Amino acid sequence: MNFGSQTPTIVVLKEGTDASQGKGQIISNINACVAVQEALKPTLGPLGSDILIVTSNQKTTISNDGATILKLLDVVHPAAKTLVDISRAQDAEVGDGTTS
Amino acid sequence: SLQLLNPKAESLRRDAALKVNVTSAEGLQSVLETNLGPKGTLKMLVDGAGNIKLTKDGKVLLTEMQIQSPTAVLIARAAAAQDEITGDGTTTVVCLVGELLRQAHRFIQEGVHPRIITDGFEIARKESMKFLDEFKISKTNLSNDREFLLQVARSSLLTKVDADLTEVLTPIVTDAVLSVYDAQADNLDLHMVEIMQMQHLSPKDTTFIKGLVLDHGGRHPDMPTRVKNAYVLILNVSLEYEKTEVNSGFFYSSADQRDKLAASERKFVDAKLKKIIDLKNEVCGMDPDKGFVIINQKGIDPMSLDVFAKHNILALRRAKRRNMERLQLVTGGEAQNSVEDLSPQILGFSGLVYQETIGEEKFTYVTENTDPKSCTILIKGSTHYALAQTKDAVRDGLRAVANVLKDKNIIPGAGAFYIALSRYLRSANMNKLGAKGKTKTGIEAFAEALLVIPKTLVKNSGFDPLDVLAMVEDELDDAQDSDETRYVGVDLNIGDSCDPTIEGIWDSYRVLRNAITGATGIASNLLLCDELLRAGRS
Amino acid sequence: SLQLLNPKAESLRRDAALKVNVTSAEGLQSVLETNLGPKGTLKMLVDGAGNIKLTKDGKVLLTEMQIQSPTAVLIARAAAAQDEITGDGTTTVVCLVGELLRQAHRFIQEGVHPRIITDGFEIARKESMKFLDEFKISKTNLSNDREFLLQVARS
Amino acid sequence: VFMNASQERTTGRQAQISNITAAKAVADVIRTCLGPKAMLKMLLDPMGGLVLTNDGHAILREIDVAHPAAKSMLELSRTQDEEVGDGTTTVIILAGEILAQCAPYLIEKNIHPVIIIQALKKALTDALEVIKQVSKPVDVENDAAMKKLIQASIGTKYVIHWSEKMCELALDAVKTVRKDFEIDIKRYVRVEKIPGGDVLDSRVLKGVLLNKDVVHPKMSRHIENPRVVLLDCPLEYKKGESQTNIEIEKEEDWNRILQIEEEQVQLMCEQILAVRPTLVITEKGVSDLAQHYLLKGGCSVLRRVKKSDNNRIARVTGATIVNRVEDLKESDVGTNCGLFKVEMIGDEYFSFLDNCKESGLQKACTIMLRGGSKDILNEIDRNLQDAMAVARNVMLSPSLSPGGGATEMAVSVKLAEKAKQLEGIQQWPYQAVADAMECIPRTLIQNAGGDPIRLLSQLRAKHAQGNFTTGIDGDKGKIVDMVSYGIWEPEVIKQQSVKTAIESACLLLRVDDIVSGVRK
Amino acid sequence: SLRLPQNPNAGLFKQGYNSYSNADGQIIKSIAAIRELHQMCLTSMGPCGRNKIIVNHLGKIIITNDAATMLRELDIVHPAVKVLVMATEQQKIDMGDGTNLVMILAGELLNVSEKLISMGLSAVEIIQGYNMARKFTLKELDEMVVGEITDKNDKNELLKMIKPVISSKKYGSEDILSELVSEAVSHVLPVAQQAGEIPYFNVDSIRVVKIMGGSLSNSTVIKGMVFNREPEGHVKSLSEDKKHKVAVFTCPLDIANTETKGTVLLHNAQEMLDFSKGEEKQIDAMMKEIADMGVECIVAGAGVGELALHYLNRYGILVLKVPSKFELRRLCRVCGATPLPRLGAPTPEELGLVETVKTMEIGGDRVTVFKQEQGEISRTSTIILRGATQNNLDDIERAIDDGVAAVKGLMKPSGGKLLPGAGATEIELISRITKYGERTPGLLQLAIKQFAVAFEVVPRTLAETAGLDVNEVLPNLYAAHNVTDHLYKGVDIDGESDEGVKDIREENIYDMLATKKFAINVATEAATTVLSIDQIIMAKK
Amino acid sequence: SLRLPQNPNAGLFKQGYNSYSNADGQIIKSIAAIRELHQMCLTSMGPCGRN
Ligand SMILES: Nc1ncnc2c1ncn2[C@@H]1O[C@H](COP(=O)(O)OP(=O)(O)O)[C@@H](O)[C@H]1O
Ligand SMILES: Nc1ncnc2c1ncn2[C@@H]1O[C@H](COP(=O)(O)OP(=O)(O)O)[C@@H](O)[C@H]1O
Ligand SMILES: Nc1ncnc2c1ncn2[C@@H]1O[C@H](COP(=O)(O)OP(=O)(O)O)[C@@H](O)[C@H]1O
Ligand SMILES: Nc1ncnc2c1ncn2[C@@H]1O[C@H](COP(=O)(O)OP(=O)(O)O)[C@@H](O)[C@H]1O
Ligand SMILES: Nc1ncnc2c1ncn2[C@@H]1O[C@H](COP(=O)(O)OP(=O)(O)O)[C@@H](O)[C@H]1O
Ligand SMILES: [Mg+2]
Ligand SMILES: [Mg+2]
Ligand SMILES: [Mg+2]
Ligand SMILES: [Mg+2]
Ligand SMILES: [Mg+2]
Repeated sequence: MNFGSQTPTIVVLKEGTDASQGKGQIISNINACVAVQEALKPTLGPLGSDILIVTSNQKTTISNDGATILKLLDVVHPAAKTLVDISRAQDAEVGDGTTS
Repeated sequence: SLQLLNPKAESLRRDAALKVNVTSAEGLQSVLETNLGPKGTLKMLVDGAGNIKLTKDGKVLLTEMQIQSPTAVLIARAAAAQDEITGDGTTTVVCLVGELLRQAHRFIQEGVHPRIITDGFEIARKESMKFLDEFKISKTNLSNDREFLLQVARSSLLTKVDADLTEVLTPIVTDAVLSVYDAQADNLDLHMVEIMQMQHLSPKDTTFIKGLVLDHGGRHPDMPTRVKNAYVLILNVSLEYEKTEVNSGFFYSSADQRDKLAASERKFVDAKLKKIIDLKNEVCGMDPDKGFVIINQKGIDPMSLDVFAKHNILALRRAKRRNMERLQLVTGGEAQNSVEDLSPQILGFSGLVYQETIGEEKFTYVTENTDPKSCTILIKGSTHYALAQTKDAVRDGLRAVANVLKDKNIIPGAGAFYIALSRYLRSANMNKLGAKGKTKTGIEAFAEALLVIPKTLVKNSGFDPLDVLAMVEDELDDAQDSDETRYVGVDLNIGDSCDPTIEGIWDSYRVLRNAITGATGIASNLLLCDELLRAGRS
Repeated sequence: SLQLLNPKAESLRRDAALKVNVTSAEGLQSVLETNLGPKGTLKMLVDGAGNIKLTKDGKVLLTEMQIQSPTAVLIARAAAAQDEITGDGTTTVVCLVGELLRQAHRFIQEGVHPRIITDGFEIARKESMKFLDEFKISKTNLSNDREFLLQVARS
Repeated sequence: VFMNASQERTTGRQAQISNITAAKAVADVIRTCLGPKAMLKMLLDPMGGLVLTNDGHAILREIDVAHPAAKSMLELSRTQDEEVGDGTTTVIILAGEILAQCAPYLIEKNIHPVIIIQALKKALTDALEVIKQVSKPVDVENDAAMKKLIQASIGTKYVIHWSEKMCELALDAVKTVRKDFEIDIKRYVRVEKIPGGDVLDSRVLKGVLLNKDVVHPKMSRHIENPRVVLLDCPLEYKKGESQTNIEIEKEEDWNRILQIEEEQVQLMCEQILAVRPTLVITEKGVSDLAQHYLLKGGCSVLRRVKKSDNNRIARVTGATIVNRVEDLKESDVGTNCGLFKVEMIGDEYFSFLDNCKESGLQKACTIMLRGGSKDILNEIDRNLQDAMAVARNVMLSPSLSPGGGATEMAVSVKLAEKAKQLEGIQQWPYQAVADAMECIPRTLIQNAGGDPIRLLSQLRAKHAQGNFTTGIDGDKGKIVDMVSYGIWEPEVIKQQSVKTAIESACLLLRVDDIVSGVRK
Repeated sequence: SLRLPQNPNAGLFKQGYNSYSNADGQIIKSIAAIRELHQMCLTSMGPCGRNKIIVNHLGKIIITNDAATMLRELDIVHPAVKVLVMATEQQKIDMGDGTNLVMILAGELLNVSEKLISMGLSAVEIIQGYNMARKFTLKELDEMVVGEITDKNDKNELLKMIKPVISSKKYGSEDILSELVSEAVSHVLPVAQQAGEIPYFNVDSIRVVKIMGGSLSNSTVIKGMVFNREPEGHVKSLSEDKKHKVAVFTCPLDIANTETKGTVLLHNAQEMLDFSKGEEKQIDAMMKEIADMGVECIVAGAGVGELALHYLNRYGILVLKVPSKFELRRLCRVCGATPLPRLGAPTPEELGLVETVKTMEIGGDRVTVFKQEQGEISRTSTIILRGATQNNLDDIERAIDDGVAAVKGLMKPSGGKLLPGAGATEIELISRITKYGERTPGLLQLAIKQFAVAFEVVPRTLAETAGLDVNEVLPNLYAAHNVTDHLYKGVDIDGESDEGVKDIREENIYDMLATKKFAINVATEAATTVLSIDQIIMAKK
Repeated sequence: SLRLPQNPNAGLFKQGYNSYSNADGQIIKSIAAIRELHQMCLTSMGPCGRN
């Protein structure tokens, strides 16, 4: 009746699709934003420090505001892209307070 | 259910497990189908080593070719276990389980349960056991009919070898079996009858020797070759050196004391040789006419062989365990181990002892006994496979004829047993039986499966198997009304029925009994199994 | 003998070719017979592209699923010619061929030649036509009644 | 990186979902291996053998699952086999259902895995009460009822056709091992096998059965009254615990050293002949020089016998384990031996020792099996362990519970009725215990081809009104009371099934996460 | 006893084909495997549901707590799941409402039917059971209606319609987004004393223009549309003309060239001198006629040449490309003009009216605003969304698409009557079906009871997302229905939800009749297919 | 059609084992196999035989 020797079970999601349940993922998403937050922590204020970024194409780009710093760093994580979207939205609407 | 548990596994269930047991059964049946019968085909088996061994026995085919299927290994143990104790009926077990599965599988496809089908085989098997009591015939052993034993010996030997080997090897078995029967009526096959290999002129020159033959002879030239009257002596004591449990150095001090202590090696050996000389002094009369021979189970030192050579005493060393258990039966003497207590009563008797050598090996022949209680069958052969073919033929022939003397009954063969059970199971009233429900086809399945064996004999001859049973069926229809009890047969020479009572075709009693019992158990267990799987740590 | 002509060739002759023809027919029968009747089961032809399709006709099941065995290709081609001219009864063709080879092979194992076996099928086939033309019944379709067409369509 | 973990942590609800699915998968393998119409199972081990059986324990021994939750379910069969010896498949099939029924709630109604445990102990406490009430006592000395009690388990096996012989075979064997409380043990039950022969002529014979023959040919093959004496040391010359290292100086020393080797074996043989035994069974090997002078007195010498068989010979013949030969007396010599005889079988020789049959030490015996092949012997041998296991429970406990699922169905009805009066938070897991207890009957019905729907509906309608002994006939598939059906099982197997199944669920339900690949 | 015989039907179908039939255990394998994705739609259900981030293979990230948008991007290998996938898509394209109910019910019917198959009830009888239970469910929902609406014009009446739909997706924003959608529908519908005979409505009427930046409260309604495009030529007057006639040309403003390719042929230099002025006078004859009637705005779909743009700059005519063809016709609906691929001349009947056009930046980018006051509009509106992230505005668009899709679901049929929501009518159906199962004796009664148990997930899923105990508020809610007042009992979601009773009319939570009927039918048909199949045949990759 | 079933029920024995029946002219091949080395013996019998 069967076509062959054995029949391996189907994975519901595609092979290699990452997924997780519980409170661990939302903590990882929050910790991902805090990891991006720590880069812009000492930049805030008049006595703050600039950030030097060098992308894969080897073009130097120094900046103080968080609008173009986040544009240079191509963000993979969706939760960390939330800070990048509001920074460009704040840069597009007002133009101040992108780090705060 | 098994794939999420085990990451790697194989599983067949509810249709493939049934097809596997039937397909593997039909596959293994086709291998041994052509070998069954007298006109069957031979089968050689050559491994990577290059040796050759030729025989028609299904056990040799199964226990030499490695097999991977899980069904056939149970048929291999079943065919082997039935033959290992009985010595006959190997392919018959494979054909029954090979045919009973396919004959029941057609009704499993119809939708009948396997449980009630196997219930029909068991209650049908009990009817065959009741039929064996009425079908067998009593035979009294007090008559000592040698012609009856000759016909039984030709039943198995004609199947394995041709008529040229059967006619010359048949009375070799009959003379060996004629001495088995005695007043005690205790059968003894392994100790009494033996087989020994010897590359010689041809297979046709096999002869019977009433005494025990040995595969060794006299080492020294001056020791006598032929002895007329040789009184044997059994001694299991080892007459070479012994290392002596931790005993160490013969600490010698001076040079003269060195060889003085080396001479003590002979004193332990000479202490035992003197007892043999004291025994020879009692039987010293007629020393040129008579003789003396010593047979040891362990090795003899070459220093002591010159002692026996001077007194013209024949020496034989390193005998088997079985030969020491046979010298008392042949020569009539008694066994001895220690050299302290000797007597002339334990010495045997022999009428002729001579040696013949070929190439490097040398054989010692003993025969012309007064009242030999045992004997041997020295088989001659050309090639190694010729000895292996004669090994299986003599091994299966002695066990088949020996079982006739165990009981007081014998079963005629040539399909008479299977054809008789066919009419019995198909004509018996079912109300007498306790089986009801869907046991209608189980009686017909097992009754019809027995018919395939006697036509497999016809399939090797090339005739039409269905047409040569027409007159067989017509004979039994008139035989019951004619008031004449006769048993038909299947003669493959002319393609017509025959009578095994006058032709001499016979079969043992426990072969067909154990065959159906072993086959019904294996075939029933394979039918009830509905799932196959492999799992374990490796 | 065939290896001397072409070493890369193979051949099964007179016992292995018969088991292949019968086992392939019984294997095709055991899979495809379940769709016969109203209580039959539904098959999901899921190809590599993810296309899902429900059906019970043996024509479209064998068309999408390529056949590896050489015997079942001949049976699938018979179902194609059946579905082409008629459009119904493909499951009866594979069951009849599977059962005819099963019932015939039961007698080939008993030592009967295949020639006279097939001769009996043709005489039995011609005998069925002489039974079929008497078994049929004639009706008048000029009335164009709706009740007969509904129950015939419902079947 | 961090420690050897965190590959893929299955946490939260999905971890328990895999365990219920994994625990259910173990029962699905042997779902058809229950009831009188149960199917067999051939498992392929990787070494090269084969195991043909339907017992759930023997099936789960050979299988190997790479999952930690399913392995705890695997060990429950060893709990049942090494406690009673019957109902191993009943243990595995019931637990699966208990874990499965409790699952709906765990997955959806969010009852925490501890509240289910508290609900099950009260169900366990009530299960023993109704199982105690539903069971009826039975007389232990009634051989007519004992044969029908022993063959209840044989009916679910291949040898139901030979049930008339197996009950007589098992009953005689159990009474032999039974000591006059009534403690018995299967270590002396010899499982020696003989390939081939018919089952009808197979019979139990009082005594032992060796695989070896006598050494010397002149030994008596037929003795009327054997007198067995067990020896532990070998008859060879003992080298000693320390090296001898004899410094030989004179020529008359080496022949003396080889002569005392002959006299020491004479001294130990001559003191054995003070009592004049007929059969001397040595544990270790024997020498060629010593056997002759034991034959001069009339003894019989054998090869090395493993002491597992000598301990059986000590209880059969009444002899004691003796190593020091100088302290050999007449009181410790075995006696009252029935008969000695050696049969010829092509496999190997076989020496028979029969007993005179006429408190003291418990007597041993050897059960002869004459099967069709090797697998038939191993199949029948496990049936005797399953059949003889039933005979122990009736002696240790005179209670007798009804079979055919009537006992477990009685648990289902009372737990279902009492669940309404148990109003609270424990009501939902307490009511789910009855849903699994009515499945054993369901499994039996499903293997008969019956329909579980109307039969179980007809069962519950007649169980409250008709009687407490109602059940399903596995062969016919109709409702037949166990009183007229005449098949009964012990109550001890029902206790271990309910206890082991519920106690297994309490362990596995507490599993939160699964982390694989830590260390060895 | 080492290697198996390898299933001698291996001469049949290739190794890539996998059979997973029944008896082997297909139903047990399937109903279970899909419990993982059943919890996905269950957790994303209700007003407190959790949105799920789905990153496709291209990298376009989306975050939507529905079911149709999620399962479209999920590449699912399991075939039995895919029956539920496109069955949910049918709800999206047809009604645009009820994706999640469909998933939590079609899957729950398979989950709750574990008891029927495990007990040993026939699969054919289960299909007949749910079909007859489906018919009783459709007939019974008509009697529990108390929201028979006949006006369906005013804005306050839509508060019982749009706000329950918007309250599900992002519950925090109710009054703001409902004002945008309700004000959009009022601009879409025409001003009339009695508009009947099934007036036409389509989902393409209300469009969504996403602008980056700005709080959600600062949004506003625009009667026209807003394009991210650069005007050319001049600045507008913005109050001087008071109204502007807008011509929309399909073909570009250039000299009429043929489809077949040609070139310039000049036999002498006299034509060379006049060719420079001939092209200028050719367009001037066609461009001067357009300016006579006062067409103050021209829209050409294809690329406009520089020669045509130069003549229009001096007269002060607005130009616009609008390359896409779908959005070109929506501008015609605003002004009320027809497309004209011919140049011809402007006629008064075919030319529309537009009040004003003004250009500014809303989120930093310059855009063109076609807002008009006191003008006549017909089936056109837009909602300018202001948000912090593009990922959040994508969910607001689909929430508005589901909101206006419900308006299509109301006005297209003769009646889109309301029902009690918030776990009110679902528990009522459990009581109706429980009483219906006892009326018909037979073996199918077990299927009727288990069909009612599948409706239990709707109340408790709101309680599970609310952080409440299911075993307290759910059985307490049954005591409230004992006995109008008993029909308006529902599930409360608040810190004071220990009582478990909240009146529906205080906040006016309601659901549609046609949405639940189509959801129950597609859910039953989805479960009918999964329970009817027995064999599933795969293939390689 | 692209590939045969390659002799089903061949797992009864090992892959290395092969059968050679009298049919298919194999007994003629065994006579031809004798004929290979038999012709070597033709040049080696007699007084004019070649080593
Ligand atoms: N002269 C000042 N005195 C006190 N605080 C200041 C002064 N100038 C800037 N700040 C503070 O520094 C913070 C960061 O400003 P800055 O980083 O320069 O702007 P942005 O973050 O927009 O780039 C602001 O929050 C502001 O309150
Ligand atoms: N010359 C013969 N004529 C008729 N029947 C024969 C002859 N030789 C053998 N048979 C039949 O062949 C069967 C098988 O014989 P045998 O080779 O001894 O057993 P197995 O084939 O099982 O090893 C027997 O039942 C016997 O009756
Ligand atoms: N309702 C029914 N009851 C009994 N037999 C039926 C019924 N419907 C069809 N059959 C039988 O099934 C056979 C095949 O019919 P059908 O399934 O329509 O064709 P196919 O098997 O090619 O799909 C017919 O010969 C008919 O006898
Ligand atoms: N003849 C029978 N009819 C109905 N049920 C039976 C019958 N025999 C055994 N059973 C049921 O099968 C269960 C297991 O019995 P058995 O097969 O002896 O043990 P095991 O499961 O260890 O093989 C018992 O609980 C009993 O209720
Ligand atoms: N404030 C509230 N109080 C009570 N119930 C609410 C509230 N807001 C939303 N709900 C309920 O949440 C449910 C969400 O349903 P939803 O899945 O969005 O509907 P659909 O499946 O038709 O899209 C609605 O049925 C509604 O009754
Ligand atoms: Mg700043
Ligand atoms: Mg034979
Ligand atoms: Mg049809
Ligand atoms: Mg049991
Ligand atoms: Mg909604």
